[PDB]
Amino acid sequence: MEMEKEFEQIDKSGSWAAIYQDIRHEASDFPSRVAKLPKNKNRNRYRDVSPFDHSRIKLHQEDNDYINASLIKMEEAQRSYILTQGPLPNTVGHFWEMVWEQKSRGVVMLNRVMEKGSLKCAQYWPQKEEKEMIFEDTNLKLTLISEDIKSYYTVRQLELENLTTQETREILHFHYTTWPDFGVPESPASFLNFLFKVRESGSLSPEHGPVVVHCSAGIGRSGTFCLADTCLLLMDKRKDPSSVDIKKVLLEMRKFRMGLIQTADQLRFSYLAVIEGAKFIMGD
Ligand SMILES: O=C1NC[C@H]2CCN(C(=O)OCc3ccccc3)CC[C@H]12
Repeated sequence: MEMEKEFEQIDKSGSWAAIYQDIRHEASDFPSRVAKLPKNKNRNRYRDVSPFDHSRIKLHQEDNDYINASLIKMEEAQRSYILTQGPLPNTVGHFWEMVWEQKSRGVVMLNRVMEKGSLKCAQYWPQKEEKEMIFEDTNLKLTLISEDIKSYYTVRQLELENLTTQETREILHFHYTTWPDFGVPESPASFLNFLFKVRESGSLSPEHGPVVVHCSAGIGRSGTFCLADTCLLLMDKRKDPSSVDIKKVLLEMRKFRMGLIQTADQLRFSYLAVIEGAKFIMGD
């Protein structure tokens, strides 16, 4: 059923809360035993948001391999994402170790360091060229190379150096800075242009490791980003784009990380985003 007609039917009936609860009821439940070990308590921002054991990213070290991050592998779309929590003061070194070990080109950040007057993640990248950051626990150096500040987002070029081998790589930081404190954006136009700019960079392409995506918990905004990306890609691949079922794609993605899409308003925004994105590719 053409998802726009499905959209108008749920709007006119006001049944977004009912649709969302049905997804919550059908979603996969897999064990998260490593996340709940006592040694990992200070590695988790939220007690109720944990990676499944089968899809968790493992750090390459014998001491403690744990990070709150999941590999979302979308087989038909041929896209992979790592979804992770905003880094904590004691996990910033782990975060950059993961970027290095997974060969990621891009980091997508969908939150502000401070929102609603509280800290939603650590200040994990350098703010000035001449003040680099050293992570002694993982033996990495991070330098700001350049910064481009636009009205709805900021792009930064970073250099990550493995101090063990003296290899260096360029990482692109894509920072969406205007997600409102309450609810979701009124129009999806600035969000869709942000995805297109991430795509344009090469960060989502198969010649690199998976893109690293985060918000505060790594399920809400983060879920919206990868759901919209994957749905639009399937519409360009499938003989009949009308066959793309956003609820079925969300359930597939929830096999790899719990809780993706946190509210019925986030669900409606994802639809809205996918509906408006299809008109620029297929319509005019
Ligand atoms: O701001 C803009 N004006 C022209 C547009 C050209 C590329 N854009 C696009 O394809 O539209 C939505 C979308 C984004 C990703 C995938 C499918 C559809 C992003 C917005 C751009």
